[PDB]
Amino acid sequence: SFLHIGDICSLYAEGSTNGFISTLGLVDDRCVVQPEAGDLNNPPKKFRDCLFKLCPMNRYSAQKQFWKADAVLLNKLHHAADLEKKQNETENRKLLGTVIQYGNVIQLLHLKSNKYLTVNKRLPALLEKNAMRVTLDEAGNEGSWFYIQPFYKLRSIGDSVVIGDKVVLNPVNAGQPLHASSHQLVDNPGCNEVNSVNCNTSWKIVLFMKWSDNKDDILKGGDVVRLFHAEQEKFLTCDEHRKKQHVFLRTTSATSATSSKALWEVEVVQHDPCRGGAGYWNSLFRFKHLATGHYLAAVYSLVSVPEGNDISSIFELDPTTLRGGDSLVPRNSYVRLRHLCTNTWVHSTNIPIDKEEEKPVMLKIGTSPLKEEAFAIVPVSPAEVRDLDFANDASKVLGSIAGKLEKGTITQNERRSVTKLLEDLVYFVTKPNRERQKLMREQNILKQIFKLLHICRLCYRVLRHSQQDYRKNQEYIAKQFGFMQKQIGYDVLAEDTITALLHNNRKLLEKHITAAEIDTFVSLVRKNREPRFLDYLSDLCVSMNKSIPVTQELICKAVLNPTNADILIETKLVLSRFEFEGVSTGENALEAGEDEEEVWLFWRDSNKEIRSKSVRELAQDAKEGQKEDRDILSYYRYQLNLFARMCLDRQYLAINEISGQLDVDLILRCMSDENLPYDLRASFCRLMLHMHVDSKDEIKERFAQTMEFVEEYLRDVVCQRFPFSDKEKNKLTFEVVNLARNLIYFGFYNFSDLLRLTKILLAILDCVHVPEKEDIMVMDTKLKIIEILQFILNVRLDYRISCLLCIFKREFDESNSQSSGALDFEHIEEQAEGIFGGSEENTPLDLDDHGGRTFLRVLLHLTMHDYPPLVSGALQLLFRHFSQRQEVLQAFKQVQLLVTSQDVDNYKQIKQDLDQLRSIVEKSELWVYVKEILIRLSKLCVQESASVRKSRKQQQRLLRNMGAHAVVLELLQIPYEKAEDTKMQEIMRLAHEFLQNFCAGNQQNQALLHKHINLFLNPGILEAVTMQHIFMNNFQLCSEINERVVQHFVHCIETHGRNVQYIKFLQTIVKAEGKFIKKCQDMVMAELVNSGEDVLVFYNDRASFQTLIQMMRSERDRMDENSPLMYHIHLVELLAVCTEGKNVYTEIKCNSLLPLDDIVRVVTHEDCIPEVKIAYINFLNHCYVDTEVEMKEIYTSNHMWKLFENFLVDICRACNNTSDRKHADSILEKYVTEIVMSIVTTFFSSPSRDYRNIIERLQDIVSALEDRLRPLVQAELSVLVDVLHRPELLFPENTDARRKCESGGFICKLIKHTKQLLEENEEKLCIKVLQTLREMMTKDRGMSLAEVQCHLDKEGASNLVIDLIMNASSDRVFHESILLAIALLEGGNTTIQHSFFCRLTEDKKSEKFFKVFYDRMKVAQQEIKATVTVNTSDLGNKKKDDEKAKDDLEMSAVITIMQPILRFLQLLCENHNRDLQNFLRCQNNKTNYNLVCETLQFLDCICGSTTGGLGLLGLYINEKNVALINQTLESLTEYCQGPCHENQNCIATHESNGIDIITALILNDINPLGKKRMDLVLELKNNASKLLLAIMESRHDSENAERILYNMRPKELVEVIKKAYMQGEVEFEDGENGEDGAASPRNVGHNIYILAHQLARHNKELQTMLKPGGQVDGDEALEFYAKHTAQIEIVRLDRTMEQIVFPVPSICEF
Repeated sequence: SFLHIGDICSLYAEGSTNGFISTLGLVDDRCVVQPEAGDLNNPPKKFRDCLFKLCPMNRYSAQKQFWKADAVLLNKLHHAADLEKKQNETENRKLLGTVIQYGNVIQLLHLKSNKYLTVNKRLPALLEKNAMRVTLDEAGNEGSWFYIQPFYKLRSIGDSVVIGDKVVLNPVNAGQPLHASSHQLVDNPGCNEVNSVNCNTSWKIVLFMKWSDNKDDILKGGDVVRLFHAEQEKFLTCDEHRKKQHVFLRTTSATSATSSKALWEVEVVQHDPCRGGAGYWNSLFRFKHLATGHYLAAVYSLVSVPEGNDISSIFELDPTTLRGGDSLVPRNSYVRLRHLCTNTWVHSTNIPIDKEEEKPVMLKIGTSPLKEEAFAIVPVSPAEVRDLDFANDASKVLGSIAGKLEKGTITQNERRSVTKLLEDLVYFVTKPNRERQKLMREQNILKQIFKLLHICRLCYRVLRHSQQDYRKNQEYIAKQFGFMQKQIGYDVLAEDTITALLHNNRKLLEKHITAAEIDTFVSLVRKNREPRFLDYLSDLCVSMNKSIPVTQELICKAVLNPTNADILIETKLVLSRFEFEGVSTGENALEAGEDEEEVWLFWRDSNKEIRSKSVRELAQDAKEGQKEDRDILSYYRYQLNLFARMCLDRQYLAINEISGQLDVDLILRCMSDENLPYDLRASFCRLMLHMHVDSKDEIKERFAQTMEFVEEYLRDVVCQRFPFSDKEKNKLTFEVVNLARNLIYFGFYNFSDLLRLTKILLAILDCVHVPEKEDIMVMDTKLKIIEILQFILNVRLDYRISCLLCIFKREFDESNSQSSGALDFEHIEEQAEGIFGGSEENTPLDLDDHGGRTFLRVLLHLTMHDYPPLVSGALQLLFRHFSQRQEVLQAFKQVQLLVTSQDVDNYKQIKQDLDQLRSIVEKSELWVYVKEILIRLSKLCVQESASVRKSRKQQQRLLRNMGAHAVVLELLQIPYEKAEDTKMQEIMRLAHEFLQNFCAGNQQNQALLHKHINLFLNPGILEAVTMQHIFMNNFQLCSEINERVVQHFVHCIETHGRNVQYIKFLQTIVKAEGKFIKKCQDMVMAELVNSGEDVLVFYNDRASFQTLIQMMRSERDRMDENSPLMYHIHLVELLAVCTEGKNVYTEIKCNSLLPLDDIVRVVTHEDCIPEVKIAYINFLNHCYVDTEVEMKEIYTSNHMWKLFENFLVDICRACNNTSDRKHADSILEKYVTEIVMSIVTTFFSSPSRDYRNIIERLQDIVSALEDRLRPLVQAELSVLVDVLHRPELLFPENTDARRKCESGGFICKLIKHTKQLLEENEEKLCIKVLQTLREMMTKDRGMSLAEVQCHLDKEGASNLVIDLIMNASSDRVFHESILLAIALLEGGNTTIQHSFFCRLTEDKKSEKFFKVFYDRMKVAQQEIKATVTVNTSDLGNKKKDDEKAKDDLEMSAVITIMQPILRFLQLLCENHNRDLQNFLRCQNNKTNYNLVCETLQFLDCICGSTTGGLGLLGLYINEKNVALINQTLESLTEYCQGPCHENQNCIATHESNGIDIITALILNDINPLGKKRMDLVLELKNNASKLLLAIMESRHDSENAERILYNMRPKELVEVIKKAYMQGEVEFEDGENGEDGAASPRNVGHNIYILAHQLARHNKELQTMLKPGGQVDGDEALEFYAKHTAQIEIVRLDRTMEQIVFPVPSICEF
């Protein structure tokens, strides 16, 4: 039965063993067949095990000589094999869609298990009395080729026998026909086994899919996919609920890793149960829960279904999109499904399949009759498939085996296969591949192992392999731990667990063992004589918490010290034991090693813990110092002297000035050490170095010893070979180098000499010069770079340069004063007392309580003061306090810290504890809603809470606010404190500062708010304040204005209903709640009062206002009255923002009365504070109410008292009498009168020592402004010295025997693209930016496009593009600067730049996803950032006439701030303009989300409101808008400059607005005349000239209308051409030959051009057109002074691209 090769077939024995193939599981590997499973008419269930591809054998002898069996010999053997494959694979490729002849024997390989069927002649087959065994080998063998002879007399060998045939395809090698046998097995009973013999039975190929049909890209018959409710971001997911089937979408990671259940098996309808066929459109399809077996069926909801033979199950998927082509669907495609038996498009169902359990993820879902949606097929890795199944059958073997071994001795072949697994498994671990770690504990392996109740360590190795980042699995071995000792008896295998642990697993490990360690160390020191098991334990010593158990151990080791051998003399026979070991001897010299090894780790296991160690550490004896032995002893002895706590003596503008001076070198090393993880990059910064060129006493005695061993390491650096000798010398050095670094640093000193010591360090770090196995080797060099460019750094960064600063004292203006925050040294003496305060502990009873008392006060007394620079050394004082706080005294010392006057800079540093601080809020929240951790955890909480937007952002509360709100709430929802001390509201409420209102930047709050236990309700009552906490807090979580949930949210739970309880009984609750009862309760009337305010927009929406219609305002009358209101008059400006949200959106929902009067008696009955706040709430009131007019007129009989109240709130006095407290007076009148020109617009659409401090301050501002300004430029030229770059390594570093002097750039380039892998690029990235803008400047600040393209030649445009996307996190606040620099050099040479894109488009996929981002940077700048400065501007200064200008002081600094985000978007415009050229470029490739529309909508967003003559005015008349908009008209204009039909059509359309706005501005092009108007004329026109022309340079009909209809055109264009041509022609005092501007005349001329061009087609344009088209009237003969003095004509076109378009006008108009 014939079938092109690579077809897909099954095949089935008939006769006496009528059956077909069957699989052996993945652990067990043996052929068989359950005749009891199915028919040919009735196919078996488990089908995929029995189908496979039409296999041509493949040539492969090379695996086989190679497999029979310097490397070399076998390397060539194995490479032959690999190749052997290749030709097997290219050859075999040739054998595809190839009808194999019968007797064209064809290999056979096992698609599901993926294994070549194998024929084993020499090994006997067991079950047959004397046959040969048949079994699968993936790699295969030669037996594989099964002779394709045929079975029945009709067919024959050499012929492609037909479609479904018996055949006799026997192996010429097994030599037997393929034997089928009645016999059957005992372990997995279904089956009768399989092997070749001269037997008698008969199979017919039962085809599956076809040859051809094996195209991959289309989801094919039985192909994998994942069933995302994409809208629910939720692969549906049907957990077998309650030991039954639940069918349920899972808690929504669009292509991320889901657990196994996410996927499902695929089937397509075929006339035979068994062939299947090619995915297609008219084909329906049906699917099964492979994990379950049962197929989930729609009792009309998606459910489950044990057997897929019923038809209700099936579903028809209309493609989402219409196919141009053949109907075959494609893989991972997406489409809407109507369950076809149900003939009904299933709808996601909002209810849950578990629901009783709090916050549950299994969810109802089912068939929906209604038509209106689709979800993406997510095709899946067949490989991924194969692995999980191995893990299954593995599991199955493993648990089966467990049952045997626990149960009894299993048999020994069992052992073989099960080891062969065990092996095969450890083998499965074989280096980054996190998925594999998942599958196993996920696939009944992990358990099955532990189950199976050293030879044990094969599992154990399999085990600590995955060990990494895996917290939950670690506790099961508490008990098991003792076993290491008994298994340490067996082998050292169990140690690596304890250490892979130790490293990654720190902390939680520390808890359980306790003095249990004492018995595996007594056991082990008694049983490990070389004590190596013991030793892996000592290396485990990590963390401060270790030192303790460590030391008690020392006591028992004092019992253990005996050793029956000698270490002594003290000097003589140690140095002798060292010459004797110095003989490489065996036996004896052998043993010595242990001790030295033993000695080194544990002794350094000592952290910043000396004393017991500085007491253990006697004789700083160091001579035969050996491997840092000596060094850790001058290091623990250095712990005995001078925790060099910080540095940082001073601050103020000084610091920066110098850092400028350091120039790049500072970078070269900071990038050498701080990046250049890669040796290579650190190293060229070392090229920068070789260029550069130009207890004090008693510690100091140890230090002499030191200074030698360094100069010495330099005469060993005279040895260039740091071959191996540098493993030794380099290690030793290394400890000597952090410790010499650390040696200088604890022991530096303030004169020429630890510095002159640096002068030696020059020749050190220079004398310090300076693949395959070489990376492992390079590790040493690599630590030597963190430590050599740390040593280089720590001395280089802050140590370099402290005297020049104050040396230059001499003096200024007044009289010479060479140096030939007040008493900062009493506060840093009290603060070195802070260090000494570091040192102590709680047992010094004498010292512990008494003396230090509370220095907090100086802290408290100097909090307002500019920070001392050693606050990082003040943060020192903090960190210890992480341990505990039983003693109450905590707080008082602990509070000084809360006293701070610089939160942001610190809070960044304070985030340090974020993990530990989140424990301070989880323990602190375990005891809140000793006291200093809940209160200090809240005082922490607010400092960060009152911070930058990036800071709220840094709450980043996936790790873990759902745990700090959900664990905070797990205890603090039931727990609340009555007024007036209470604090759940605080560590929770500081957090929701989402820019201090409104309802934005709180996206993270639906999911943490989403899994929760609600707050109390109904009868009885609960405790104060945290219900209050509760309500304002609910606002901030569900107040995002962008999603429809907020309505269901401000409703879900509390709903409309809340109102009726805020009528009464909360006063009862608050009176029992506190002494100031009224407080929790006027708080509760605010909380009742504010469901409007937060996402007031997102409250109403599609439909929340209609729901409460007729109830809530009628009810709002009920709480209409109050007083004493200070707090509840905050509930009256919160009942007044509350009260401001009532009538805004009620366009169409009113049938009630008297609401305006209530507020009106309220605002008057007011007493207490100055109206300014209640006259801005009452005034804001009168503007919102006066604006609506005719609706307000329907609402009541009259509002006459509201014009006198509006005129008395608007009229007032100096406060309303004489307060005299404001001074930006033209701002206020000003905005108020174009918000009253705005309001005017709204009404028709109606329906001895301090002198040291100060003269120092002054010489610092004068020398400051002088020095800093002048100096930066020459540094920019010397920066430009690196810009020789390629020529610089050739000068001097002239690089002989071909060394690579030129072209240094391209390499450094890739290097830094990798360096930003560090989350902090910091100034480093920015420092790069500066020089690029100065590389435009080799052509400028002094060819530049061979430099622009030179980079682009030597790694260019590509690296920087690929790099611009990290600007999200790193670089948001330089992404602006970054952008500018990139555009400059490139601009003017898009030749270069095409290459850029030319390289870019390639990564088609890797390019395509990325396109959306900038658009949401604009877009994301776009809609918000219009709102921000634009409308406050719109109220434009001062809309009152002209002949104390008081123009608001300092408006410009501010506007510069608001358009910082805007300005990002803006330079963005200029560059978009500069790079563009070819159309493909302009085309915005088939990206994910590439809508030029966003340009039209940000363009359209400050525009926004401006239908007529343009009267944002203010915002129009506002300046930053203009640069932005013109370059958006030149970017936008280079985009339409290509006049793509679909671009011009697209633009006016998708903005649907931007366009029209463009039209209306020029028809009142500015009302404010002047220099600002003049520019408004040139841009308003030349940008409009160019752009309008570009969009209109085409012929269709559809693209012209959307724009012409915008203008009263003939009259707007002809009265604007007579008012602009007239306003413009009349003066004629302009500058001549203005290459530069011609404004009103090449612009107005551009209107004559526009009018001109519209005359291709239509009739309304002939209508505008006959007034140029004729006449003798003056304005049509001025309009004739154009047609003759405008060109009024168009040029001859050969037609570009493909002989296409016709014409457009070219200026030539004398």
